[PDB]
Amino acid sequence: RHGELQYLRQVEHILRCGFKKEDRTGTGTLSVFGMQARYSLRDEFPLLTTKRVFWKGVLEELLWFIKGSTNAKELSSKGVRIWDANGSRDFLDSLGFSARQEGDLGPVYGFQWRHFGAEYKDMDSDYSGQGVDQLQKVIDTIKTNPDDRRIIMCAWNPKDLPLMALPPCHALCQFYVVNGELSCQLYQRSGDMGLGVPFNIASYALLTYMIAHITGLQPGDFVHTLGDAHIYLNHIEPLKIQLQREPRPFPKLKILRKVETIDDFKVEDFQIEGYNPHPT
Amino acid sequence: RHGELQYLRQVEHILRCGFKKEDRTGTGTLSVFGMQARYSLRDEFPLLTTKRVFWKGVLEELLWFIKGSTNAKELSSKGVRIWDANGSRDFLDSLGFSARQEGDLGPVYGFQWRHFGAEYKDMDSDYSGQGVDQLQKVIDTIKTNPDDRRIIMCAWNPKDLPLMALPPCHALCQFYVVNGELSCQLYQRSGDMGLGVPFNIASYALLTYMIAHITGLQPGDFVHTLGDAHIYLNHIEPLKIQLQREPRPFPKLKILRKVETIDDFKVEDFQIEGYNPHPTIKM
Repeated sequence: RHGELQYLRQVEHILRCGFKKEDRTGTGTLSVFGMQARYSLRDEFPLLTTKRVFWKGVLEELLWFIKGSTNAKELSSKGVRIWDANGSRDFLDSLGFSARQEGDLGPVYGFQWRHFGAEYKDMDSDYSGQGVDQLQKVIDTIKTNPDDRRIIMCAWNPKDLPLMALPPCHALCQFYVVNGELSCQLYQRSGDMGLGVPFNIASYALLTYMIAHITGLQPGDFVHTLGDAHIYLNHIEPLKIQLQREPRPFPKLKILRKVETIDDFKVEDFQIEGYNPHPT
Repeated sequence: RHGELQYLRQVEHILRCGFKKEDRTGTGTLSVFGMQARYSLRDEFPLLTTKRVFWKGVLEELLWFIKGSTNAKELSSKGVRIWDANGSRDFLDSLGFSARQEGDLGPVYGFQWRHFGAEYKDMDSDYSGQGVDQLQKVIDTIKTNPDDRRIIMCAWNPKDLPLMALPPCHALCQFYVVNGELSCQLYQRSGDMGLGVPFNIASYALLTYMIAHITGLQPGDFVHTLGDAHIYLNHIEPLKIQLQREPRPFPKLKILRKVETIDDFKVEDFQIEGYNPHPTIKM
């Protein structure tokens, strides 16, 4: 009944039934293609508790997407370094982006979310009014037509892929309204169960909370859908131990004032209450 | 157990646990958000048996996507009329597409799959060399880096939605290879369980057979993921009938000759064998 048991059963499923498969560096995983979990957002927030999730990084990363930034340095300056390797001088050069300033990830999530289809130049360019503001369209559609079956934000942009330091793993999400509740489903093409998945779940549940707040709805569910769901071979033992841990009740997420537009959210507007994860 | 039980069980879930939810024309549905099923493609083909599916329409429609057509007349001439309404004069004007000639669906699947990011003009334009050929990119990637986790074809194109007669319900699909077997997952944003979904399952099952044929792999799984999975209220009794039908074993799909490119498949290349469905039900 605790929502985290779905994630733990997913990990066990992969350990038991996954097939060996290599990633881009020729390093091994056990993998299963196609999974789905449902995390309730109703009076709790699914920030996993069997291993600590880096919540500060979740929140700052999302605010960074929302501002449309593609500069890794702009997130790093918040003390969140998770995108710094992908914007490093040597990683960019290895992709043939030698003309790029360091930190310049190319047209990744924030850019596609706010400017889909605009012509990417660099991370300093001013993209005001260019391309499709998918995030605002999502919000305005939820307000005016909550039954709509087309409420989609898609970061996957086949035309821009060669410019990206990484194609998005979070390929698209869809929102859904019924009974005054806003739900969201993510299609995640590639999921590292041990490192990334718990952070991605918290990311999209946060987005859902933020959008429900500004559209006057209550959070419903977050539906997590994976493509390549995998575990690195040198995470199997730490995971088998985490798999013995009983999850603690999920924390609550509180938004500390009335906020009117998605662009107006700041770190201080949020507070996670009663988060008690198991130790390292 | 029989792969079709998954579909029946999704229908049952929706009838029991779905919420009433109105659609575009305010006609009612029972709806659940988020569902997933896995249909084995290993020496069987998931063409539903509890009611007969329009196999001919599956095949022609898919062939029509592959050639990149956006012209509902070009599919109608095969006697498959499922797009004709969406390309009717009346439908097109209702959407404010006055300038557009009849049959011209705008930049829908065919065009996105073969020319994504191209400037659309009309259904008669020559788009050769324009945009991203995602379909060929998928096939070439499968051939050269089967471990790749980015093997995606996306019909959802935010830029082109305003020109489309209908944004795609089949938003994106991903391919996956392990152990010499090709799998496919479809993200389907909206699924009419009674009328649309059995047809949708066979369509993407068939695309996966075809890519597998071209790339020298064997069919693995089709993983069907749904957004708004719904049943129209006037399909509730016909579906209650269907639910009391036992599924008969799934047929096999045969490809009758060596085909080399995805563009070279034709209707005569395919044969469905052992397809013994319960009668039709109208909906």
